[PDB]
Amino acid sequence: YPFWAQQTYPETPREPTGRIVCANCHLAAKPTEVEVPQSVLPDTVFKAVVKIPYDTSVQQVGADGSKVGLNVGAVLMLPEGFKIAPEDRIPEELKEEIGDVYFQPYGEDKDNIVIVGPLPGEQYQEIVFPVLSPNPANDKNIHFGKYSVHVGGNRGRGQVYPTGEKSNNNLYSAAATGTISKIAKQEGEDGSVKYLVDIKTESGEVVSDTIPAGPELIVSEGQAVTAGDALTNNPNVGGFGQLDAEIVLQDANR
Amino acid sequence: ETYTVKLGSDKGLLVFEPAKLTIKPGDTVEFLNNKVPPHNVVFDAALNPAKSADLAKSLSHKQLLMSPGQSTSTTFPADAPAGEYTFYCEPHRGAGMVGKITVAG
Ligand code: HEC
Ligand SMILES: [Cu+2]
Repeated sequence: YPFWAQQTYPETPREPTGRIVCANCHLAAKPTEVEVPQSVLPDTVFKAVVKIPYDTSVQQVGADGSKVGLNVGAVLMLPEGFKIAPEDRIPEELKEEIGDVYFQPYGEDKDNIVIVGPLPGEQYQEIVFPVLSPNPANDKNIHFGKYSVHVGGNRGRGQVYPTGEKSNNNLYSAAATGTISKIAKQEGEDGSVKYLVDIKTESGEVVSDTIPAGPELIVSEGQAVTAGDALTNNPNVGGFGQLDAEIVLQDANR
Repeated sequence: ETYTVKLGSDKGLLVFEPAKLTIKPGDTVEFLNNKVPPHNVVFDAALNPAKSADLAKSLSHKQLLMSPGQSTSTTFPADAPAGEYTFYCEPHRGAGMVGKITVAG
C-alpha cells in the first residue's frame, strides 16, 4: 500500500538508485505510462495523467486464498513549489474525470509528493492528478526552466510486508535439499493448509516447510528437491512500474 | 441502534470518537469514511470477553472502504452479553483509530 511506504520512508521514496521503494516489496515489473503537457504557465491547473494498465481478465490470490480482481495505487513526484490543486481551481470537466479519489500528500511537509490508493483497478487503471503550477514571481527558489516528474504505479498484491514476512501472493521456495517423505492438502477455514516434510538425507535432518492457501504445487512425494527450489508456482499476476516526464514551466512572455 | 462512527472525527484527527460506545445487544452502528481513507474494521477475536468472531463474522469487517463520505454497518445477535466487541481501522490500526463496542451485558 502507499501507506506503508509513507510510514517508513518519508524522505526516501525515490532511492538514490532512481528506483522507487514500492519495488522493494512489489517485486514483479510491469509497465506504467504518464502523459504530461509539454509546457504550462504559472498559477494554472493542469493534469498529469498516469496509466497502470494490465490484462483485466486476470485474477490474483487475495489475502485469504480466494481469487479476486486487482486494486491500483501510485506515487507522483513533482518539483518543489508544485502541489495538489485546490478544489475551487479544479473546473467541473476536470472534476468529473477525477471521480471521487482522495490524493494525500506523502507527508504533511512533502506537499510536492502526492499519493493515491488502494482503489479498484477496473475503475482506476488510469488516474488524473490535478496539479497547480507554481509562480516564480511569488516564489524565488522556483524558476522558468525544465523540470523532472518521476512516477510509480502499482497493481495487485505485493510479495513482502514491512516486517519482512512473505505474503500468499508469492513463490514459497524450499528451505532445504532432500527427498519429500509425505504430503497432504488439508482444509482449515478460509483455505487450505498445505503440509509436507523433507529428509535432508545429506545432513541427516528433517524439516517441515509450510505453504499457505492459494498457491498450488509443482513438486510431488518422493521427488528429490534442492534448497531454494520452487515448491509452488509463482501466483503473482500484478507488479510495479515507474517512469519520468519533463515539464517546462514557461514564461508568459518570450 | 444504527449510530455513526465518524472514522477520523471529520474536522478533528484520524481517531474513533467517542471510543467506548456502550451499545445494546444488536446495535446496527456504522463506520463512516469521512477523510484520509479508507477505514475498514476487523473485530477483536483477541481484545474482548467474547472474543469469538464466529458469532457472526460480519462483526469483523475489512478491505479498504473506498467510500468518500459513506458508511458500512455492523449488526449483532440479541444473544450479546457483557461484550467489548472492539473494532479495527485496518490501514490505520494504531493511529488512535481503534474502538471498543461495549454491549452492556
Ligand atoms: C514494505 C511494503 C510495501 C511497500 C513499500 C508498498 N507496498 Fe503495496 N502491498 C504490499 C503488500 C504485502 C500488499 C498486500 C497486502 C494484502 O495482503 O492485502 C500490498 C498491496 C498494495 C495494493 C493493493 C493491491 C490489491 O489488489 O489489494 C496497492 C494498490 C499497493 N500495494 C500500492 C503501493 C504503492 C503505490 C506503494 C508505494 C508508493 C506501495 N504499494 C508500497 C506491500 C508494500
Ligand atoms: Cu482509518
